[PDB]
Amino acid sequence: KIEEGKLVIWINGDKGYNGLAEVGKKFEKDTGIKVTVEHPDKLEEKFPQVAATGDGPDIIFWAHDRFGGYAQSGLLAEITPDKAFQDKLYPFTWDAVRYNGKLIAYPIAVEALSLIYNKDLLPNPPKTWEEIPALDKELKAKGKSALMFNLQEPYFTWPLIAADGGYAFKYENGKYDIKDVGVDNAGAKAGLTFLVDLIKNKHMNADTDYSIAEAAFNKGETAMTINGPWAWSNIDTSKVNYGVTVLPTFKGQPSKPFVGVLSAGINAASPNKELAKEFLENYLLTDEGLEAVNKDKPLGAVALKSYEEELAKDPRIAATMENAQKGEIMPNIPQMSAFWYAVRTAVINAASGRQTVDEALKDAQTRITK
Ligand SMILES: OC[C@H]1O[C@H](O[C@H]2[C@H](O)[C@@H](O)[C@@H](O[C@H]3[C@H](O)[C@@H](O)[C@@H](O)O[C@@H]3CO)O[C@@H]2CO)[C@H](O)[C@@H](O)[C@@H]1O
Repeated sequence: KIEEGKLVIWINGDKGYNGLAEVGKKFEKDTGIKVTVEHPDKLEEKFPQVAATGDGPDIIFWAHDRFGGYAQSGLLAEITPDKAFQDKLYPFTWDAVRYNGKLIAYPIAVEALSLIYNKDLLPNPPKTWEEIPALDKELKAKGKSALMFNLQEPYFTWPLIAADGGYAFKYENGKYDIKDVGVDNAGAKAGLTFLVDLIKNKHMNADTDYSIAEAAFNKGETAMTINGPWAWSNIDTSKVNYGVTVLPTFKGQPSKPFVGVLSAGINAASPNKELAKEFLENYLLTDEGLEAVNKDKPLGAVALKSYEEELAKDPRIAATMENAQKGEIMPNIPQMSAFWYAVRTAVINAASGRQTVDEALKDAQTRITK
């Protein structure tokens, strides 16, 4: 029971929803159908709930990791573009949105986390995680901190856990093995232990969330933060003189971020599939439609080769790609939501001291593997 003749879009509150709304605004100025863009809370958990009932949005935007679960549950329409359109996008990006060899979403942008630093407070960013505790001791003396980032969402902590060997699911033939999980190996335990230690040594606080880390850096009280492209618009308005670069190394290895592909899916239950398709392929996925969204909140490296060509010149995009290169594309299997929930509890229990690192990762491994 969705109302034909309109488009309702769901996008996360951290993305350029006002720019998206302008893209729909000239969709309608030229097609008569109104597009309404919403950013509900926890949309990613709500979608499967109402979509199930034959409700929800026409189009849902999220990183590709949640899409194999939606596809398995029968909530998404298979998209079928065409080889000329497919050719306009980087091939690895359509691979991120293939579920059982079928395409189930349009790729939009490639996101990777980077190290953001205040050049006025730290002209040369550190190359290693290991020098962060000494750096904090000097800034603290001057009333500032070396680094603050969201500790509440496992997405932010995974690059460090993965650096020395942690992994989610082993990719074995061209299949992910759901029984071979790397959350409790020596690599994962070494990274999580370094994090807990920064905490126990008062270099970071266990409660820092997205808001606190973002205000701390935007106000100049912390020299560095770890975030994605979407955060740049707020740093620009704060006028901090910042740099975006490669994440620090841990035990000599590159921090390895999970790479996300912002994707747009069509609810299986919509009577507007062709309008949806119109909208995504001919309006949004254009240099003009992507530019409009990007002005609002930067998208990262886009999937459309044409526009990415324009963006690649920006050192912030170059740093984005370099960290994506060092990282791994997330799986899109249904089990990714179980993985994230288990790791989220493990990290909060370890950081808060409610469990040791070993008991926290062992419980997570257990939980993910049944
Ligand atoms: O931790 C519980 C949380 O896990 C799952 O969320 C993950 C997202 O699915 C995954 O894409 C990633 O999300 C980041 C987005 O990709 C990024 O664009 C930006 O919005 O930040 C997000 C992190 O806040 O990582 C999270 C895990 O942290 C699951 O889908 C959620 O329902 C669940 O609440």
